[PDB]
Amino acid sequence: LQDLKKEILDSPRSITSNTVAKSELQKSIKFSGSIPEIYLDVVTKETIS
Amino acid sequence: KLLRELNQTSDLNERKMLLQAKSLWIDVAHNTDACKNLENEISGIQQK
Repeated sequence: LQDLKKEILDSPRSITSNTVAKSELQKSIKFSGSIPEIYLDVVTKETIS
Repeated sequence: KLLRELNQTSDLNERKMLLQAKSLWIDVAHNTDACKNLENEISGIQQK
């Protein structure tokens, strides 16, 4: 059980719906300003238009 | 965290497991050397 636990410890122990898209939009923003997170959230969560 | 404590305890537990396995191996070695001594004694008796 100890050796099995050692391999289990190697395995990670204890939402991100649009985190990657919002992060990539934030990195390439070409804007020196506040850029509030609400704007990024509304832009990256359209899903319709 | 309890599992990390279990790992800390298990280091000593595996050390104890190695010590007990070493004791069993030395018991096996004692049995084997005594068997070799009995084989030497039976070889001497067979030579006689």
